[PDB]
Amino acid sequence: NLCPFGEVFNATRFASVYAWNRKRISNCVADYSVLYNSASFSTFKCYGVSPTKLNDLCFTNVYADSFVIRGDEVRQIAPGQTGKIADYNYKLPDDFTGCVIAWNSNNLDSKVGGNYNYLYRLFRKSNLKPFERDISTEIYQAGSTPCNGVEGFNCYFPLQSYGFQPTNGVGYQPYRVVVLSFETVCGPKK
Amino acid sequence: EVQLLQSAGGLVQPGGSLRLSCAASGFTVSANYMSWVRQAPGKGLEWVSVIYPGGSTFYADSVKGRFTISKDNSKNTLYLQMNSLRVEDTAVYYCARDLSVAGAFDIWGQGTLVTVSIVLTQSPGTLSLSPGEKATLFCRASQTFSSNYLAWYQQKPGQAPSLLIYGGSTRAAGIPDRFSGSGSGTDFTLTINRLEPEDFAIYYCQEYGSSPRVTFGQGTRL
Ligand SMILES: *[C@@H]1O[C@H](CO)[C@@H](O)[C@H](O)[C@H]1NC(C)=O
Repeated sequence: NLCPFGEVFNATRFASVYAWNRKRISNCVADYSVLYNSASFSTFKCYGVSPTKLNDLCFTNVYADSFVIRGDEVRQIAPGQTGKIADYNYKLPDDFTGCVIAWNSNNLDSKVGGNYNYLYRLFRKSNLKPFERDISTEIYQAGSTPCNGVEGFNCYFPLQSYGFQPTNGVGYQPYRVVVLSFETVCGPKK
Repeated sequence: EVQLLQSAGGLVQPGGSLRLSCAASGFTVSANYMSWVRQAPGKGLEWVSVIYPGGSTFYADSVKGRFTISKDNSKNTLYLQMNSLRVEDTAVYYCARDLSVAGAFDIWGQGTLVTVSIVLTQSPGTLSLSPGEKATLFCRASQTFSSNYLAWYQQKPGQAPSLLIYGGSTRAAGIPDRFSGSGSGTDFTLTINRLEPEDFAIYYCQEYGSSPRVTFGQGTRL
């Protein structure tokens, strides 16, 4: 039973950054040489665990997280950084025995008229603990005039939608990001 | 009615220190954003700082470490700590509330004067006209964006700027129908159907595409 990482990375569509999903890779063998030799990958900065011995090492379990974010904000997923995409939408701890993978995806995720399906949270009263998810969409308030649920002055919708269009693509091009974290999985099993 | 107040005027020798304050009524400082924009004499507006809810903060690389920004929920004010100065820091400081995409810098302060001891450009320049004729403005961007990150500002002499257009032709409440905007691709245009006697002012373009950075154009006068 080969691990389904090659079937989850090589997929059709993913969820937004604020509604990121997780998958539990069960007991299976996993060869990451296919991850290393893949030319389509763009950013593969792997923190913590040594890169080459990644297949050699064995851990209790591995978790796979993924989402879609702007190209210019792929840097902020790295540990020990702050911003509008890492402080609120998806926070990552100071040190984690895993690493992230990012590769460009424009044709499969952007349309000439623009895409409205992807959303990202803009307003929140406080930051998030590491590996914390929040889906609830409550009308965020300035705090002086209570909002009963009517949009207007001092009451805004917390969620906002990215706009992806064929453009310069330096930072506005949509980038797909997948996060692997290590906690019964061994690769070689010689 | 939301209104800001500032008390920072003074004269300081190089190497001195002076602090700034901004009282806010009608909106909590902790929840809403904050931003200090600096305008050198005879120069365009320049960005200094931004405060998101929580301890996150970012500065302008031009002035890093010499400026410290902090908030205070007790007095509903934010301070701009300033331990080190130089000769080129002489300017006027404006503090305003930010809303990112859903509006940009809706309400501004009154401006305080202090004295010591991607790029955007706007073409037309003077564009002098009598009240009868119609006026159109042009400012372009070196790198294209989805046009949802643009804003237009007007600044009457001796006062503080106010919002006119945000988010790609979406006007503000109370703004007359005279002002309108339309921009696509690299060239972005604002048109004014009729010129009232009071409409004579100075207009600026804005871009908030970058998350921590906002770049202000040189601006056009009328
Ligand atoms: C992913 O799908 C592409 C489709 O062309 C295929 O060539 C490739 O071998 C698959 N696996 C990886 C790791 O890219």
